Amino acid sequence: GTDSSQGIPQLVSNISACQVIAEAVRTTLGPRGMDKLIVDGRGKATISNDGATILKLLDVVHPAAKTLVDIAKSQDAEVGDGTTSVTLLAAEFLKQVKPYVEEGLHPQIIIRAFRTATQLAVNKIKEIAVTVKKADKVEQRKLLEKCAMTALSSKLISQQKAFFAKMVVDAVMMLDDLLQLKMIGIKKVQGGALEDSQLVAGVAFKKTFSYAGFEMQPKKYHNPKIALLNVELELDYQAIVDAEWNILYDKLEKIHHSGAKVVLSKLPIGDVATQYFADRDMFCAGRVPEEDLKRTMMACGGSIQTSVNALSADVLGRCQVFEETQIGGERYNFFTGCPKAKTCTFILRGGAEQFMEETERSLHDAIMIVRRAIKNDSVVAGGGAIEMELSKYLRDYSRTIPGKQQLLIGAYAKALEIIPRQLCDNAGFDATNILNKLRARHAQGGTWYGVDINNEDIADNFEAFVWEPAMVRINALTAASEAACLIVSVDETIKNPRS
Amino acid sequence: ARLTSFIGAIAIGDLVKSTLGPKGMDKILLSSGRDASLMVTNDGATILKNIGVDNPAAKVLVDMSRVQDDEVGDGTTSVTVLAAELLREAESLIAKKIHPQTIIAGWREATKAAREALLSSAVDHGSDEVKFRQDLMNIAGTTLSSKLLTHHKDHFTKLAVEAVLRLKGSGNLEAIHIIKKLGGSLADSYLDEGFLLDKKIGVNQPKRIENAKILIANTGKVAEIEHAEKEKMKEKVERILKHGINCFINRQLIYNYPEQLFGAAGVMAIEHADFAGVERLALVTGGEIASTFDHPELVKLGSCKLIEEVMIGEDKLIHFSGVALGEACTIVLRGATQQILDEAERSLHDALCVLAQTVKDSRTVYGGGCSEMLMAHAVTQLANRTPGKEAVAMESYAKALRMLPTIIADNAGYDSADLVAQLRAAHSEGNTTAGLDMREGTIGDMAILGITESFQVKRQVLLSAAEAAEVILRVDNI
Amino acid sequence: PAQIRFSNISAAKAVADAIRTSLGPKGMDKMIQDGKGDVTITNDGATILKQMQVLHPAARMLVELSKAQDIEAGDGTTSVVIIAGSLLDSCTKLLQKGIHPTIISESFQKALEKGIEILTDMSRPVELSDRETLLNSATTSLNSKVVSQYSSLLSPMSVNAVMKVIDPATATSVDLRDIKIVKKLGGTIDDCELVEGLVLTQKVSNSGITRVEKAKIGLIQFCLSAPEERAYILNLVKQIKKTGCNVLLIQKSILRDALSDLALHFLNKMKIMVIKDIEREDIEFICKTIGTKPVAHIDQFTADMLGSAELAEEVNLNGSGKLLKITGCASPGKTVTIVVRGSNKLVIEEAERSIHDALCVIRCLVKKRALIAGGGAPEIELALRLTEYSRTLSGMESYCVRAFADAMEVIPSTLAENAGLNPISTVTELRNRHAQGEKTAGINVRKGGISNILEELVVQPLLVSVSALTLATETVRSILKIDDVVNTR
Amino acid sequence: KSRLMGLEALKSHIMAAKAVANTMRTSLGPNGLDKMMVDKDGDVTVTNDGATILSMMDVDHQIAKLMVELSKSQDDEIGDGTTGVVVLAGALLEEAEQLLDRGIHPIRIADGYEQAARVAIEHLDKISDSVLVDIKDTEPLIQTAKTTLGSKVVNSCHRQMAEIAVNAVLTVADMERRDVDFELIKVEGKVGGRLEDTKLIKGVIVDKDFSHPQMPKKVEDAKIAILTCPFEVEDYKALQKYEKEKFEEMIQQIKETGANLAICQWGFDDEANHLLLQNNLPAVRWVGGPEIELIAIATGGRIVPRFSELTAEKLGFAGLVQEISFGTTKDKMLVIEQCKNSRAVTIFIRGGNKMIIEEAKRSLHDALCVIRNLIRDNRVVYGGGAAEISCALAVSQEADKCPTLEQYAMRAFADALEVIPMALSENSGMNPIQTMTEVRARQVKEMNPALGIDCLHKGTNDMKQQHVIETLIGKKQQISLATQMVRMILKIDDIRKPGESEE
Repeated sequence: GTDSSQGIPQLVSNISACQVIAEAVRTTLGPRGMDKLIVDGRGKATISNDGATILKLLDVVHPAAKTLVDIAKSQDAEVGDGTTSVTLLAAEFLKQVKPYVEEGLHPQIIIRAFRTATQLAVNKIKEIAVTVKKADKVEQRKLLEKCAMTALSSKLISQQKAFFAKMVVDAVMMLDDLLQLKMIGIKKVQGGALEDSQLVAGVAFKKTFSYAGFEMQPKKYHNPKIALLNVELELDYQAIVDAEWNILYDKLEKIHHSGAKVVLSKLPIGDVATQYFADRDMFCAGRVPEEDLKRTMMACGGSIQTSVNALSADVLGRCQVFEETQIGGERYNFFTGCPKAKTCTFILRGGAEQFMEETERSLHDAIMIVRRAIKNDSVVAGGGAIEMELSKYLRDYSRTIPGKQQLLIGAYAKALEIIPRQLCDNAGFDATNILNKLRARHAQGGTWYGVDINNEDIADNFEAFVWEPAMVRINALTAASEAACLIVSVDETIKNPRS
Repeated sequence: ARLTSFIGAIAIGDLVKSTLGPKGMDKILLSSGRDASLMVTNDGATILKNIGVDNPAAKVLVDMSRVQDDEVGDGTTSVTVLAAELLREAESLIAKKIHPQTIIAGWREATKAAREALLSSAVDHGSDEVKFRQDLMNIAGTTLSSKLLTHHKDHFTKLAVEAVLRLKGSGNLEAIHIIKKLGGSLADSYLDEGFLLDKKIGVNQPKRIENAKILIANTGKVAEIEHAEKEKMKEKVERILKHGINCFINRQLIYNYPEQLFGAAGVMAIEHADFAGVERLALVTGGEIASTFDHPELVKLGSCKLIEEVMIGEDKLIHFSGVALGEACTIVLRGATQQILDEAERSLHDALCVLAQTVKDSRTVYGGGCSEMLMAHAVTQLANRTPGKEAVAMESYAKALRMLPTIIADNAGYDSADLVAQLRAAHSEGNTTAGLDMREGTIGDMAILGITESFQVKRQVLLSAAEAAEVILRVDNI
Repeated sequence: PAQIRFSNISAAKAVADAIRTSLGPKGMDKMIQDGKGDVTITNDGATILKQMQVLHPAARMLVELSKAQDIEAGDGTTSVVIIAGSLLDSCTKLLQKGIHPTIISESFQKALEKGIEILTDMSRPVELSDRETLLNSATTSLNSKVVSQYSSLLSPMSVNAVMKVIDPATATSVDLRDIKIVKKLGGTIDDCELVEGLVLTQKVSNSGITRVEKAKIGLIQFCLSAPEERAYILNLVKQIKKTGCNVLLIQKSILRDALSDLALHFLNKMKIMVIKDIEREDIEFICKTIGTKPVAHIDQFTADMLGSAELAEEVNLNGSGKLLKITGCASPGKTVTIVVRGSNKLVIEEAERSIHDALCVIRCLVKKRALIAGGGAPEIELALRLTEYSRTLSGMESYCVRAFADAMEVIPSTLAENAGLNPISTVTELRNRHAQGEKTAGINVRKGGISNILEELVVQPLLVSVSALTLATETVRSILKIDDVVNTR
Repeated sequence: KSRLMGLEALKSHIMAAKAVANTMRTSLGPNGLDKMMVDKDGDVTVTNDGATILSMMDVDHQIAKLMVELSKSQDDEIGDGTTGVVVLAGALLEEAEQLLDRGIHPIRIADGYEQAARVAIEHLDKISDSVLVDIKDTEPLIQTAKTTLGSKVVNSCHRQMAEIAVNAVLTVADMERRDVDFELIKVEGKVGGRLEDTKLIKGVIVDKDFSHPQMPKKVEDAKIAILTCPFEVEDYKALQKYEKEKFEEMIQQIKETGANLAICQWGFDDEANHLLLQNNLPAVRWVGGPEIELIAIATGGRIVPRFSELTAEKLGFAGLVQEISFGTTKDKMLVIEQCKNSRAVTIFIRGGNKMIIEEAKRSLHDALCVIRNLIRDNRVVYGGGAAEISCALAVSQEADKCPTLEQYAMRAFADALEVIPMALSENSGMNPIQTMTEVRARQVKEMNPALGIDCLHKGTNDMKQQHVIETLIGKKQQISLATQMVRMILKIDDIRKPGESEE
């Protein structure tokens, strides 16, 4: 029994509410973060390590938690990953500014101090930003392959990650039109070694009963394209059989007349009737995913149909080649060879099943890292080195400024320091030694000494090619400061119910 | 009220169950909270003595174990465990609606067969046949079970084998004698001829005396009759100079004016020893006990020949040698704790009591529980013969005889459900010489390994356990 | 059976882990307000265990372990509790796995003798001719105190007290028994001296002579009694006049007036020593010193009760301390002399206490004439070697000896915990450094770091560790075998 | 109020999950105590295979739901010994909790278990004393199928049953691709019969009715239909004109086409079939749906239910000429065995017990994995816990020359593998500690790695003479898919349960 709706209880309730929603995403920071399991309630088990994938599927009841989770929603729309860092940083801002509020300091003062400290930090990040573009990254691209190597370095996967690094730089370079996660999929293939993987120039889909009809299709074809149909194909009591027989006749004749090589649909085709819909005289497909729907229309270009003898201009129009091959033994769909090719799909040929999780954790950011190292060149180091340099700068800026903001900017300083402290705690090392030995040579030797994720000792992430984008960090700590001062500026929450 | 009698007796038998056999685990005799501090003990005999027993039916089992206690020494735990196991067997037969008197009669005629089947395997040892040594050293060692004194165990068997030439009249247990001090170990005991009290006149009292005729003293206008009583006790010290004695037992307290006047007359007055040693002083040296000593004037004293008092190695190490009946072979160890005081005395009493039973009758049966299995199989074969409900009452009498080598295997840490059953099956054809070895935990030839036990304790266990069973089974109320 | 054995396990583990944080010199002090007004500010766990309100018997056995370790070696008093508690804690997995406690007991005995023989040959032997290693053990023991300035004042004195009488006790080792100790208020600390014979600190003032070469000793304990007993006082002092004694001690055992002026004037007419209320535990060793017989009986006085002496004076030693020094007895001087003189009270208690610690460490260095590198190193060594031994071992013992090994690792980890280091990681790197390097790798608590402690000079004599392991294993064995309690005698 | 989180979450799930393992650890081994299965509806059966136990049980905690989800993703991999994955799950989780007592982070425990598994599988390859020539191994395949049947009296008919198994893996032996597919389903279990009547028929005997209930069944000709043709007084006179029409157009279209034994799946009047019988050709009414592939493979054809596509090379097809009374007291069933070989092959079981039906389908599928693992990768390991003790010794040996805290995972790993010979010895009614450590001492004194736990209560602990044989794929998949899920459970900390209204 505790009632808290007066002003200092209002802000205390608000910051406890941000602390609990921060603890809801605390462990997921970093590449090897701890997984959180939630359900829908009916038995849809979702194990996640992402932040917004957790946060959207999470519940949120509190006012202040709802007015920070909107900033969290805003941060995933940029690149995705990083929503935990901004929320954890703003929560640590609030927890470090905590003892100053109930001791009797004004929220507008600490908001103004947060704003001035943010302007100082966004100044100081710009001077230490280093471009790395013309140091052989697109021509003699191997150093940009080197940061492609930063996903799975010095592991047993690293020998195959040489091929994966070459293919991820190819999966970026051959398609760079401000690439997305949509344009590059990964496809799991059971069986074989992990070195036998591939990156195909087109779509790739396993065929099931309701998926696609029959093999021996025109693979080596000059212009194989797609009918995208939304009507089924499958099969008074004397006046209802002849109409169905006639409909079978005209839907058979549609394949000859329209000239569609593979008809595509969201409707089941019978593989128990395999030769019976090879008696459609051509290939067909049904029950289609939306990535197949885009990447064979926005990239290949198969037209969409409506009626009984629906002919169009792009059911055998310009695509390069068809393929249907036993990739790992199982024959897959390939409407490869796209004339608008923002479509190159990764083919995870390998033995174990849970290595799909390994690749969708480790190469799903490697596409982001490589396409960002092409997209941004003014980059900085990672591993909490950048927050440590800004914390040193603002620790100096605090004590070199008279007035009450000196205690607050230092509160702005130490609140940065949970960014690597949560990292090593997600790694497993002691945070205290890995922070003190960091800060000593950080305040004596140089800047870009950072926290290594592998051996858990202080290394030089600038020389390990761990590049963090300067603009991404700028927007990250800007949003952290904004979500900080929004909750700090909030005192009253007027309810006014129904009844 | 017949069920709670079984419960009270079963609890008493359980409080010696985990101390059964020489792998027994010790219990705690914590007590009244004044100075109760601790007591660890492997001896289950002293466990029940320090039990404040509440149920009066369990008091009957306690005193039956007390009857077993002064008989041979060790054997209280086996009798109590066997009787409580018989009662746990009998209460299962009572719930099957059998009259207790039929169970009592079945106990009786089963115990007769179990008594004679011990006699069927009555093997006699060669110490009383061909004058061997080690065969009786085996029973002298296993009566020293759950103890420590194995170094001078050969000295214990020396006091055994010198008893059959020197300390038996009829297997005399009065010529034995044990004392000890502290500081040292198992390697301090040796042959002594009596108690440990010294010359007391001081630096002037010499060591060797001539002849110790020895008995008990008495003691040592109102003030003038007090001086007259002083004159009478001074008349006594004149009457003792004309004796010619050289030692005397001084059972009542005495200060220096009687004392120096005794010793100047040549009277060594030994101040109030424990009467058990004065028993050896009474005949084994030969000096009796009285209260007054007026009427012994030259003839009615004690009679001995030599008593000497030396001082060796931090003790009052007096070697009372040269007595007229030189049989009081005294053990003087210098043990470790206070526990060895009663332990060495009572364990030599327990050992040399059944060793006196062997110099009466040296038949023995193999220990380790195979004799229990033989009596079990013997009463099981008689159970398969007779009709009536009493054939059931024999079978449970078998079962307690299965539980006695079980518990010995149980407190050994080993499994006991298999090789006790394997021993029961193997005893039916692979005849009586097989048995359970507890030290190595297997089935072996007990006659080859020599783990035997005196017949005069096995018959006393197997008879008195059923005797305790038939008493408390026949009682139903209060 | 198991439900009470587990209770013994839990109670002994609770009484062991209550002092587990106090292990090592960085072990923090305690504060519990249990009892009727107890303030327990002390970093040493022996006096913590001596004030513990202990009700369980198995918990009381671990308190007995502390005094047993104090009597045997004096050092490792908390270690014999912490090792025992860890072994009784590790016995719970062996109990719940299915091993009967007798097998656990005998396997612990096998691991105990294996650990003893592994410890005793991985050491360095020190010799009685070596007096420099005695000063080395003194710098490990007598220093890091307030007698750090009195260490040069006190250590070679007791070293020379053993050099005088290298006494034949427990294989010519140091007993409590060199040449008699005293202690005296007032004066300064450097007024200690290595006496040769009996010294009395109690006050005698005789204007008459008490300074005789052939001085006699009468051990008359018989004080005066009131009435008749006046004539008895007269008769006693007639016997003392027939004696001729001048340095007789006199006790107040019978009554409280010991030499009143009827007896006192007749005993300053022959000028005797008058010292009353001789301290009762030192009385029997004064009897073992002189040779005069402990006889309060005034008529049992004889010519062989003439206690022998060579020089007896009520002499103002160190200027003003009128003490009674005696040499030339039959066996003059029993215990171990450090005359603790000093004006302050802390230099009276602490010099004597540190000399007792020096006594317990020099008797530890010659009962067993070896020495190991302390500070968690031999526990890690035993945990490695017994793990290899249990890997070679067969039967159900193969876990228990392994369970003997891991419970050995609580002494470094607590030493890692009390020193502020992360315990499990430092134990792991200590084990890995020891497995490919040396035995002497340990945790320097005096500087707070994992290093080679034989360079950093925190070593201990071997019999401390061997006695702690043996006593802890014996008590663990007995509490394992304890399986029943019964009240109401 | 209350909110369970943090490391206390990881404590609570493990004692949850190992409790499920504590249910299954008594089912390990062929001497394991096999176990009932009672539905919410009220049905009752007995099963020994742990995969059916975990699948048809309904759990409450989400960690156990994860466990049965992942172990059903192991049934396609092995299907045999999926109990041991759950047992090792509980074992590694208990040892991980023991490491969590000393303060090690569970991520370090997880990848330390991973490094210990990388010791484990490779040492399993080191101790792999397999016989790789097991292709024409018809004589040791008796011993291969012997231990699968060892819990019952099926060994007394293993001269029939194991030889059925070796002929089954002979007939499915695609010598290059080495797989049972969805068509090669090897079961026809006649509920009712005896031990030997489970025997050798590579054909189709389904419970469908006759053409005519007193028809001469001798249809030797492969000219056999299967129809997609349903039934779809001037009403009945027009329908009877459609009926004699359906005769003289469907059957005459058949006379143009060749679809003769017209096994219709739907309504029909048998007097047209009786007039076919006077013309001496059969036609069955109201037959079952999805058996067209099983019938049609009996010379080599495939599914042909069509009017017109069933031609003379894709007929309804028939296996081997034999005429036994299928229904003795039942209706005598279809003789679809006359002509040639069945690749999608299916065997005659007449097991009267649901236990012997359940084992002769799924242990035959487990043969179809491990005798697939006599062709796909012919690598066998001598089981019975010997693989686990040999592996655990080298895991403890590799836990010596490594300098990290991760070492304490590997020593926690190897002892966890010791639960496998313990539960073998516990379910066989012996001392679980002493037997396993005596076998471990016998292995550290004698370097044979085929010394295991005597589960069969035969002569010695040597698994050579008793041939307790698993495959190396079945061992490696087991250990790897126990480690890949112990890491999964250890990586999951906060189950914020939806709809469980967190106040």
